[PDB]
Amino acid sequence: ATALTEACAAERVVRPHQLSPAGQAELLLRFPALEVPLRHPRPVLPPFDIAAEVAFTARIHLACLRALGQA
Amino acid sequence: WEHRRFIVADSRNFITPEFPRDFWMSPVFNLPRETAA
Repeated sequence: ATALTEACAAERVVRPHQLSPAGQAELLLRFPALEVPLRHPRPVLPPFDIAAEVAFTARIHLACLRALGQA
Repeated sequence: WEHRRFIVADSRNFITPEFPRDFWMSPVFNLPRETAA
């Protein structure tokens, strides 16, 4: 929680996906727990978000609506 | 006792509703994968 803010505060970037790959690879060397939310194609949750759970229940709600109206 | 009229529930009892022509072109039966909701 200290590094993920200061690495974005030094670059004036609001979201850590927009960080430069020179800066992104520096966090991977110190902190190897950040592999999955940084180097994954299609995560089932939106990474580095706060309503990421709250998005998830809202996506199943949509998928169950279109399951009705098409059928 | 009790007396009443009586209509038999046979499986040939159907019902014919009428749809408007622009009914199925409604913005709820046609949803995208990602809405604003």
